[PDB]
Amino acid sequence: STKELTTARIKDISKPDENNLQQQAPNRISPWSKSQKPRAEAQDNVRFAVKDLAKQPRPYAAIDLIYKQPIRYIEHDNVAVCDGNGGAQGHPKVYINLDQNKAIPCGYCGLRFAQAAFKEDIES
Amino acid sequence: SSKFVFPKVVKELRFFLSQTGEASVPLRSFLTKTYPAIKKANPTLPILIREAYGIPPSVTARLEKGHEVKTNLEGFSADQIAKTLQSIA
Amino acid sequence: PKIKKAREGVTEMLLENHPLDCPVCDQGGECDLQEQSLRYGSDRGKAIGPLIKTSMNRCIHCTRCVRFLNDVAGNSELSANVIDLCPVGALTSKPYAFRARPWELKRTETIDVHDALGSNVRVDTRGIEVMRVLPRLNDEINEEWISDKTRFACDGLKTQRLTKPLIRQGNTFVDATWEEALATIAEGFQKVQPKENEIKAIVGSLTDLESIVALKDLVNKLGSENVSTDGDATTVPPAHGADFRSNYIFNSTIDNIEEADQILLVGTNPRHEAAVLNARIRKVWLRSDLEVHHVGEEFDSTFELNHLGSDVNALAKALTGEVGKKLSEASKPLIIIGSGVTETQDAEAVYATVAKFVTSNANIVTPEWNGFNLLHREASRVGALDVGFTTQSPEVANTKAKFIYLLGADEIVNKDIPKDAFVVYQGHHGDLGASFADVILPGSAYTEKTATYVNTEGRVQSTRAATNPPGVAREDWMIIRALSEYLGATLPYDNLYEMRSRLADVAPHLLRHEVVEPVSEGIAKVGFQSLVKNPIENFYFTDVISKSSPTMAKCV
Amino acid sequence: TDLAKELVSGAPKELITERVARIYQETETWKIDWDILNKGNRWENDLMGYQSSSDYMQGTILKFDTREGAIRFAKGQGWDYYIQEPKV
Amino acid sequence: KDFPTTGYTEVRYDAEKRRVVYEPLELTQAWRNFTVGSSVWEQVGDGKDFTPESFKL
Amino acid sequence: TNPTAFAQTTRYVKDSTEMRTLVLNLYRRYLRHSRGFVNNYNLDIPASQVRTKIRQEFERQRFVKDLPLKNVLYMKAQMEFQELVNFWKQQCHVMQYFESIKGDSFVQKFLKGAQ
Ligand code: SF4
Ligand code: SF4
Ligand SMILES: [K+]
Ligand SMILES: [Zn+2]
Repeated sequence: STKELTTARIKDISKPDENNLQQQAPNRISPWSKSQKPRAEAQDNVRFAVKDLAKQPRPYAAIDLIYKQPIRYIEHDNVAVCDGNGGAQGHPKVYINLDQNKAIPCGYCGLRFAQAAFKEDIES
Repeated sequence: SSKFVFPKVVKELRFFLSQTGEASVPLRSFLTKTYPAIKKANPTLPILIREAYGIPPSVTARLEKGHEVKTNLEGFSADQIAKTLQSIA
Repeated sequence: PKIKKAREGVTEMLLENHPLDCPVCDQGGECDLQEQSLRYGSDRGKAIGPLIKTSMNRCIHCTRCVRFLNDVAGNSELSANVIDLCPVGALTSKPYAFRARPWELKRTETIDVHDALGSNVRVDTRGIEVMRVLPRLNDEINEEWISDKTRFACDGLKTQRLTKPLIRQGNTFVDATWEEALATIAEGFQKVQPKENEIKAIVGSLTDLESIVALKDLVNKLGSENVSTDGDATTVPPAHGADFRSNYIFNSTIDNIEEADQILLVGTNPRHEAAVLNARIRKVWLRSDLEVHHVGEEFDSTFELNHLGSDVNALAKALTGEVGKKLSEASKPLIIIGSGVTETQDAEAVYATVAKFVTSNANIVTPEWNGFNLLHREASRVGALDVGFTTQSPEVANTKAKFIYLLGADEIVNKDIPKDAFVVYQGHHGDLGASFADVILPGSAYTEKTATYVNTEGRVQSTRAATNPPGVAREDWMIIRALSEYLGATLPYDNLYEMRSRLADVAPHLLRHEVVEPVSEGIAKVGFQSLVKNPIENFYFTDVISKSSPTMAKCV
Repeated sequence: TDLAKELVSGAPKELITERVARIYQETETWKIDWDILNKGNRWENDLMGYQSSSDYMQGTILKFDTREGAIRFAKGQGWDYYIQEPKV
Repeated sequence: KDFPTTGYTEVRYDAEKRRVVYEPLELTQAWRNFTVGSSVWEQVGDGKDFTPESFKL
Repeated sequence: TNPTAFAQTTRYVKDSTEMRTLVLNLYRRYLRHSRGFVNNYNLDIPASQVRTKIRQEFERQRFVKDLPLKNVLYMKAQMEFQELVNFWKQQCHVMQYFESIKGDSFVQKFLKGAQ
């Protein structure tokens, strides 16, 4: 509605639609970066006059497929090891210190972790 | 005194000389001692002094309507400087 | 040989628990761990602020993030220097994070304009955007330190920019060409027909000297003399006066502070007025027998002072008591007058009181030392005084001018701008000074221009261009000559060299780049004969770029 | 130095007059590069955001060895230039 | 070394002239210079001598 | 190996006077082929026009002084003669050679963008 489409936000107040061709992505309306040019603005160009908007490339936004994934938990330890969760075809191994009391994402995958005790506190 | 209070044409006075060397010996003397006389009597006439390293003495004043006439004072005495500045107006 | 194992030993030890974060490191391309684990090593095998993106996971320690804090800086105006000191990416800058890589950035050597020090800095750009500013070494002025204000106001040039001419039609500016803008000024110029004192010109803190000189010629050919900066000097002519250079310059310069004994703070907050020099005093204050006395509004400092009080009458008993006796005893005494003096009601009392103590002794002024100095805070005041761009009559400052042409001027709230006057603002931001305007002419950011600036020590430092001006903006002075043809007051300057040619007639020091022409001991004493509350509210709202900077919005 | 070698280098007329070359020192050797153009040095392409340019000397840097060697070259080609003395 | 890598002019076809004409250089994307992040340290030293002893003082 | 038509050995001439006579003959050689350049390249300008442009070319740079730089200017001008007479340059290059080309006040340059 000419307000969120051209503004960057953490989430979307409205429920997105897969069939709206003015959204930034099928699964998200507002862009996920301050410098990212809104899709509604870009499609208002000379070269989209006769080109069909339906067939244009609209990959699903990354910043949503991660937040659907439930947060991983660690039991009786304060170091989280993540190396892509795929074997030797992943990101370099990183160790995540769990001293802080919230969900700390991985360096590359974006996966979030926790401890055994703070499982009830972080989920709040 | 005499002709020290310059007329209303004189709206900017610039004094350029060398800090070191011997060429700017006389120009320093004239401005060092005679400065207070014009200054108090000509309250709205700026007295600009911009020093340099070895450049010859040079004094040029700005008239009305943004006009200046270049004047040189290289090698004069300590009293003939006043004479040269009298002739501007 | 045997020695090489030492490099292969320390290198192996450091890379033991180190994270494998090189692709995701903010400064992964220039850390002195990689470049020193290659040449010398083997081959096989919380948060502290909204400014420093701390990650101690990447530390190698050495406590250089600790040793510097308790030595130089000591809620710290200089804590951002820790970013440039830690070699590894343990402490990286937050505003710049994840935005650029060192192998791509183009570097230019230029100067700061936020304060009157004009410290040498290095700017790392990317095309038509400035990414980060880093300090470039200069022992004469700064020596590797720049305050958080300078290096975190970079993004202030990416918003609020004036990119087009603007014209007022009602109460809202509209987008209008340069042809109409240069005519709407001249069209309305003769509608009101200003008289000799009905034309006013105000020069801002960030206005360069080429515009300052070139504006006078345009002003003079239209017959006006209501020209000065956007200060609040109660005395209409400057109390020090633009007559002699020594009246308003750091005759000692910065490289003559570490060899001082007694320092006088004439109503100033050096922590908030010059951060680079504030630590310089703190560095001396640690090992030396330095004695500094506070005369002015009370404040909080990294170091204690020989505090006296808060009033002017505190200084009356200073130069005659033991406070001024040590000034006589000092082989190289220091007197510093801040930019907050001329603003005060008793500014005239300041110069007569002190210069009487500088015309009395002889050890203060030696063939190698000058005990009296000024500490201004703007980068255009000294340039104004060295060119005589100031008025010399209270009557002229009282005129209800019909045509006020602003040139970078912002602090004009206490300036009585008549409501009916014709106000034209030329600048590079939309801020306080912009609202008052009628026809706006976009200028240039200091990085986008070759502007010759003069610092508070009298040093003439220019700038090398980094990026083109945004939108259709032009150079600062080029508008004035362009505006000259539209008023019949055309200036004979047709290229930037000729603008420097005009500076030759102004003074000989203006054409000496990085060269300071001092005041001779045989004349500076004559300039002494002429004489015979902290000025800053918000540290992060001082100049135009800081106010419009999204980063400083995290400093409040 | 006295030779008008610009008639044999084939360089365009604009290099002799309208361009300025800086002789700087980044820590043991000196370099020459041309100062940026007033306008048209870098404009954002409206298609894909490419950093377009009309300056053909933007990518050129000459690595020299000694200061006087660089000055000899600049005078030989008839180039306008200025020298930036590094800070000690 | 002073000759720019992109040259001074490039050609195109101008329909009105009905011929292929030279024109001043224009780049939609300028040649990005990545030498700025070069090595600031020393890489290689003197090395090990191999001069045959018959060709020494 | 057999050198091509209108070839000369590249020689470092060590006389001021000999270079003067070499150039003078060369200028006549261009004028002798004035008719050919029109017919070979199908130029739109008549024979007198080419001679006028050739004269504008030769008049332009007659005041050079350095003999070491005299030979270089004579060497390359020989190549221009050899390329043109042997009909080596394409038609378009000659047409554009003669088709190349007062300034404007500061206000005019300030408004549009100058340089
Ligand atoms: S500091 Fe250097 S070695 Fe350590 S993770 Fe960052 S780039 Fe890699
Ligand atoms: S300065 Fe950097 S390397 Fe040194 S102790 Fe601090 S974080 Fe570790
Ligand atoms: K670092
Ligand atoms: Zn991971």
